[PDB]
Amino acid sequence: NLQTFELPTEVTGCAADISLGRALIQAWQKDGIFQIKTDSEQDRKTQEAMAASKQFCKEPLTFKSSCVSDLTYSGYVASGEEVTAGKPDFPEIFTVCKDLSVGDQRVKAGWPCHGPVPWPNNTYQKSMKTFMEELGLAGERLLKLTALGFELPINTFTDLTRDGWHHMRVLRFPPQTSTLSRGIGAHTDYGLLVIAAQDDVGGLYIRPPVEGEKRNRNWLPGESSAGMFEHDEPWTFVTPTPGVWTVFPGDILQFMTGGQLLSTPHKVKLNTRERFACAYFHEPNFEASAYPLFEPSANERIHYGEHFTNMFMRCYPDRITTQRINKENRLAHLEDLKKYSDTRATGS
Ligand SMILES: N=C(N)NOCC[C@H](N)C(=O)O
Ligand SMILES: O=C(O)CCC(=O)C(=O)O
Ligand SMILES: [Mn+2]
Repeated sequence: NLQTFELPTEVTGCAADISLGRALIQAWQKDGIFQIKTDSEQDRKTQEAMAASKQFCKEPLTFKSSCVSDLTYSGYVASGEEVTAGKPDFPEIFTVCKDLSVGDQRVKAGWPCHGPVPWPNNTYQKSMKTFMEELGLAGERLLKLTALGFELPINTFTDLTRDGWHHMRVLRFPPQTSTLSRGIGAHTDYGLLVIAAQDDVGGLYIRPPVEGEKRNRNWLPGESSAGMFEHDEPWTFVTPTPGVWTVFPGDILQFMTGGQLLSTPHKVKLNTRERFACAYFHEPNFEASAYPLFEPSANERIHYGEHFTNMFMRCYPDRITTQRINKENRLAHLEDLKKYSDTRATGS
């Protein structure tokens, strides 16, 4: 039985906010996840996004597959196209990253992963953008509360999320039709927070913290978390519950907290019916470097955009986006922009 919290609309640092942050941390440390109650507008926007997803997925495959870009990873992923731990995953997905036109300087400069969302239509665009703006408000509340719970300055995490690389995976899992029940293999997500919504069908499992269990640092190429613990208990079923979003930490929170919080491993099983879900990623700015909060002498850093780019290249080795990154050596640009960017997102 997960804990469910109502968040205040604004987080100011009062005693109630600090107390709530303590409780959020404790729930992550015990269960790996908690639920936040949605209000009528949060719920309406969730349901409108789910409905737009259902209508898009009914479109012909050739049309859905045309919603792709060789500049951004935004757009369609066919069932069986994504790889997790060397094995295909079976949802169809529409990924929404920051929507930047070719008029944006970062796109003109050829920054990896920067480009315009290949929206299927302008009603889908509006529904997803409205939903993601509401999700972002919740992400910022959660980050202020988490800072307060760790006795950190309230803006510790939000200072990294200005123009943050927030993105969302809009998912449809097919019903199980073969002997394979794997929807998505075990993995961890990459940023600060994951805020997710699901329909009534069910299929998400999460792994709580386990005393003494070593957790891979998925930001390191030699410690991918993909596939880890896939067939080992414990796995907690996330029971579909009306009127909530779930929240769990991503890789950046594990790193910054030195493992006081863990990036929650999770996986999806196919069910007897198709299943719609949306997973939202509240992320640092592409140019931000995460750092250990509790070890100021530690020199390790995570360049968030580098982590995102590495992850999406491993997910989609043959996608046109990945091919163009390799063909234009855009990973080298990524090293260049670390030192010669003009955006002012970081540095003097
Ligand atoms: N893309 C995200 N956030 N999740 O998808 C599943 C994990 C991904 N294929 C991986 O190998 O990490
Ligand atoms: O299907 C879900 O509920 C979550 C999916 C997920 O974790 C992801 O797409 O990364
Ligand atoms: Mn995930």
